[PDB]
Amino acid sequence: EVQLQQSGTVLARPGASVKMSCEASGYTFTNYWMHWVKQRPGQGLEWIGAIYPGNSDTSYIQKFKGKAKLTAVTSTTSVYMELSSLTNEDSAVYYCTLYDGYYVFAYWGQGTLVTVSAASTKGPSVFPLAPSSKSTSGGTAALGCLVKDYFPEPVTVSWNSGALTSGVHTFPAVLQSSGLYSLSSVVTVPSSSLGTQTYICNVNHKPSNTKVDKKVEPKSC
Amino acid sequence: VSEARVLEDRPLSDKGSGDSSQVTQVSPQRIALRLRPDDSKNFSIQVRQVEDYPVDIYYLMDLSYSMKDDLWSIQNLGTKLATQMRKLTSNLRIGFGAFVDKPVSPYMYISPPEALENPCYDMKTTCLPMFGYKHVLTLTDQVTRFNEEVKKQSVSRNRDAPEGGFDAIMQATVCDEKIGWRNDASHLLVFTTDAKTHIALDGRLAGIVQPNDGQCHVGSDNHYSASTTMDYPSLGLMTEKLSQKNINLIFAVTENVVNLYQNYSELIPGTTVGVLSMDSSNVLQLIVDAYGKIRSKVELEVRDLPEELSLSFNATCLNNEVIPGLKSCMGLKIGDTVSFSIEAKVRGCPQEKEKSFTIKPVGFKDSLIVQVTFD
Amino acid sequence: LNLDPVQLTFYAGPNGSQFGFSLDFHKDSHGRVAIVVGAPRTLGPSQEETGGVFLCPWRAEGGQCPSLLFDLRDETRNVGSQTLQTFKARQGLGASVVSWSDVIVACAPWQHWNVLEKTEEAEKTPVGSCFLAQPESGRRAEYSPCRGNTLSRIYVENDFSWDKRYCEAGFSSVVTQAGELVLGAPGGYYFLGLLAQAPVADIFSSYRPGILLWHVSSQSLSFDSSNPEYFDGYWGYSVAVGEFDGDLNTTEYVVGAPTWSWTLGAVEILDSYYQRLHRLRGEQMASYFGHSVAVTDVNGDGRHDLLVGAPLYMESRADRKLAEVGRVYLFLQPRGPHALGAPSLLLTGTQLYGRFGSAIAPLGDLDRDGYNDIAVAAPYGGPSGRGQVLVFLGQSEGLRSRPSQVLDSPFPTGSAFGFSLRGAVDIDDNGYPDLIVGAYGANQVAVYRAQP
Amino acid sequence: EIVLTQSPVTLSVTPGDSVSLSCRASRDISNNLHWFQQTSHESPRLLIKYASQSMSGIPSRFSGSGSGTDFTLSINSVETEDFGMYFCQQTNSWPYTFGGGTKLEIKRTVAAPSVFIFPPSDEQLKSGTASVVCLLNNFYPREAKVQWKVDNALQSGNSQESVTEQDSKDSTYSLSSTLTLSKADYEKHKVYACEVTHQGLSSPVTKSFNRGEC
Ligand SMILES: [Ca+2]
Ligand SMILES: [Ca+2]
Ligand SMILES: [Ca+2]
Ligand SMILES: [Ca+2]
Ligand SMILES: [Ca+2]
Ligand SMILES: [Ca+2]
Ligand SMILES: [Mg+2]
Repeated sequence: EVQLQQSGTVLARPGASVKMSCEASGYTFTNYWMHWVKQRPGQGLEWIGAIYPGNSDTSYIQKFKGKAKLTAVTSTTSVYMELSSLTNEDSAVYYCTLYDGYYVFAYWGQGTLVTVSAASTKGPSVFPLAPSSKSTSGGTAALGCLVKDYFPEPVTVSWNSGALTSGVHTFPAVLQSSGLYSLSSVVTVPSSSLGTQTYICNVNHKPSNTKVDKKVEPKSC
Repeated sequence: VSEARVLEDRPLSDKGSGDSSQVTQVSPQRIALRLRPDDSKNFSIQVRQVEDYPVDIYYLMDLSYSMKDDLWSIQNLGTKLATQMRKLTSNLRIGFGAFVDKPVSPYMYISPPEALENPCYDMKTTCLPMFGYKHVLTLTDQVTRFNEEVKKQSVSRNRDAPEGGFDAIMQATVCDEKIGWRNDASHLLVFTTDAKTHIALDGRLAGIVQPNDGQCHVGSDNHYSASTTMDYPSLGLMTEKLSQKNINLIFAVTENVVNLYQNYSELIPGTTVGVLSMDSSNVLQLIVDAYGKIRSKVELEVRDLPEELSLSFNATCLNNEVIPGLKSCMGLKIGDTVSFSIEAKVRGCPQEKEKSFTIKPVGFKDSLIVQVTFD
Repeated sequence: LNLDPVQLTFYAGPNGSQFGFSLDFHKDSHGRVAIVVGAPRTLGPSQEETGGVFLCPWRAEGGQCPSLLFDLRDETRNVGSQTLQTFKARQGLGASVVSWSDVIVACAPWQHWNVLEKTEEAEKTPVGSCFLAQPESGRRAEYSPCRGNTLSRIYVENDFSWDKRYCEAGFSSVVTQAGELVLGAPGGYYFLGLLAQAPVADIFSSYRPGILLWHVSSQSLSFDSSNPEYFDGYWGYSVAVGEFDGDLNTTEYVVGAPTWSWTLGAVEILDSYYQRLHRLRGEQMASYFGHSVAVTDVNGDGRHDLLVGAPLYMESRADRKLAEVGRVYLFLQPRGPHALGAPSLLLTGTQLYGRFGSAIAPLGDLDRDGYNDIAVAAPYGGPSGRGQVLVFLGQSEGLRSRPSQVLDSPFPTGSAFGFSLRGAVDIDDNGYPDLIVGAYGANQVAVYRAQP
Repeated sequence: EIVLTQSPVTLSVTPGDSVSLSCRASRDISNNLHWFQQTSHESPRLLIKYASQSMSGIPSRFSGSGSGTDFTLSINSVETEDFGMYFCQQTNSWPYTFGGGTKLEIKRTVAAPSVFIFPPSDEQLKSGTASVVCLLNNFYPREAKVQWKVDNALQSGNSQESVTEQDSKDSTYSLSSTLTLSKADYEKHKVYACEVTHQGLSSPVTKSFNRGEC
């Protein structure tokens, strides 16, 4: 059973370099070419090149000649890809893929995410969204927490320690021009609950060991 | 007077199943033909294609790089082939053989040094080193062996489009003890390919000028030994060997070469052409249709006819189809017994006061041996 | 008719060398005609088969010849970032030999050539090569028109357009009377085939020893094609030169493509610019129509005729359904723009697998009766299968359908007696043109002399 | 290289309907065209190899077809597990290329965006930046065009438009666009309307929502 095991997510900085591995197990390592594919988030898949672990011969896609560099270590049966002169176009998920006896790429690594933001690990500054009490003679009540200027992903937002599992819309983080992420997490709630039960968002940032629980309450009530 | 005395006349059989080697598909089986100088005597032959006659299906597969998808479709062929060929025969033996092309430049990728053990080096994949013809499975009735052997087959890769398929046909035909061709059986050589084929004098592009001698060169390694030192066969030599070994060649070829292999099958008696899919997915029905189509035609052939003797045939096909000048009867089915009114004419009185020739249908060992005596 | 099969002059070469595979006549500056013999399996300097050429002076006894020396060392050159390397192992030097006025063109069709620049390369492949030699002056040259420095991935990008990597230039060769060396390269353009023409003087002047990849200025190559009728046609398997358009100031090339249009076979007439004037199509699939081509005036009307060999042609018989006997097609040139239509005569073999039409030698006026004659070889013909050469005399209406003489192989079986033929030249200078037959399986060359 | 052009770029199909995804190669890649599925719970999964050969363990609703330059991937009854991205891939010539991709959406009935407006809280107002959030909740299709109207003027730039993935039970989207500006640009103006302009909205189509800065 051919299994491809890659390294984990690796944050990087522009102009720097990142080296990701792919432990190949389930087949004779030096015989077969190892192929690398790049997929930018939300875009299609782009072939990078292949590496022959036998003679460490490599052939890239002209788009990646010089940028990506493939090396193999047949002692541990690992292939290493090193991206040089990183830009923001290099922030993608890189897969090592292998073909089977039918020459289709049926075996893929789980993917190595690369991030080239160049921003120090900052904690989230959660801000309440203050559901307007004026928007009462109408639809339901919408309240949320504005988690702004944190790094890196992700931020685990849970409302009232997981009590609010319905109407929770944690939006995907948006990379700002400052290099940090700012996601929002809104909750739709019955307007009759505005004042009865207070809702608290449990913003949990795994890096920086930040766990902040902000209280949301209407304004001019 | 000139007479045609019948020596061996066994009646035609009804079923080819059971105790074989007693299944007579031609009657009579021997005739004594006394001919005074410059005379002519007529005799008749009946050729029935019996039912449930044992079949040998040697699957000769192009294993070039374009056929890596086809190995996914052949992986259960042999069990499906045994199920579909079970209504057509009670004794089925199937074998497998593979060809790519002569493993020599400019057909074989010769550089980099890694492209000799892996011709798919520039495709960034891995295939087998290039072979010309390898025998894989001797014709066996254990049809699961076909699956076991095709699951462990891999393709190779060569440079040019024509393949070394006729080399493989010659070797699968003349290495009859290595292939496993039974004597009392139908010999279906299923030749699958998706490309043009190399013919004689093509090997000169590799430096190979020695003509194909038509001898067996598959050794114990099960590989064609003379692939790199002997030229490709011509249609003449390959047709002669297919006729000598009673082999019905089946061109299972893709639509891009269907016309080429039909124009070839016009020049090779006993051959049919089926349209193969780009992944060999219709090869079971192709083999079944081509077996029904090969047995839908009785074509006579004369072996070792003396020069002083000429023959004229009046094919008595379907009840009222007396077709003069024809030594063939198309549009038949398994079980139909056709007749041929043959007439042997002498041109003088040769020195040999007794000669002998044989008249047999194409693809069968059963023959009419005409012992011709010139008095 | 008057070739003497008794007094035979046998020239011999090294054993296993395929001596006699190709042969021409060489007229010295003094006019003494020698025999150029190619032996593509002669052992080189390291006991590797590299091929060789033997310049056999005419002696009525025959025997062994002195080899004509060429550079047989694999060369390697770094020109910029590229390593250029030629491979002489099994290059087949002498697989075709043609002799112009004082130049002997010896071609090595299966000479390999690679270009290493980086981890990438140009796919070592038989580009071919022709070795030019002035044996009386000692001057040597070379002409490899299909060497390049383009890398494999560039050809994969272009969909293998203008891919001269497998040319095998010098597979067939011919020198026009003006002095242009026309090379057949049946593997050129990814086995479509091409012609390479360059003047011999411009090859000798443009050749620098040590330089591996150069370009003759006056060199002219054929054109690639996307027409699938030309795929794997092996255009350039055989080449000839004649006069087939009336204008006697230009030379017409006669190129055989024996697998043209799905192994049907063709022979195309062209001009010096490779524009197809006429195309003769094969009569039968896989008959190798265009394996050999000869250009002679067999009916004495001044207009060159075309003889095409189809050595694998199958005729109709009774004990054999289709009998591979071989066939030669005669195309008489009529007074007209092209007018070259159906073959005016069909010469067919009689021996099964005799390969009748593998060689067709214009013998010149063998019996000096006004009409040029023709020798067709069945290298495996005759009732014994050892090889025949059949002499067909020209007449007022083409050739004679019956051979005026058959030359049976004086060598054992497998000699391929007749695989190479050469006539029209008078070695012993008795006024009648002689015939030089090459049996490369016997590693010998038989010299038949025409009697008065 | 061999360019594989997929059509359509996106495709909305009701769960249970039939789909036909197309791929068109720059040149002949006979059947060397494979189909990958990627709904982001794993690496790209190969569904159909060599343009008609279903892989082992692939549901029988996926069918491949096509040869030469035109290839098709047919799904009989798209399940909720089939909605994702589908890439055709050629292994005919190196370099091996993929298609642009084809997303499969769920295609429920059009819904109206439940628009909202959030003023910057006092906590964020302490810092020198203020972001107003305009929330479009549970709408379909995703093709909305939100514009910020500051003092009845178009506001180019300073927008995020973070759209959520298509919901699970009721397959609607949800959008949140934020206007990032300093406290100077915040207290400088007084009108912060949010134009929506979604097709799911009746007349007036432009549902410009306001909060009444007080
Ligand atoms: Ca295929
Ligand atoms: Ca080939
Ligand atoms: Ca002219
Ligand atoms: Ca003439
Ligand atoms: Ca004459
Ligand atoms: Ca003479
Ligand atoms: Mg092929």
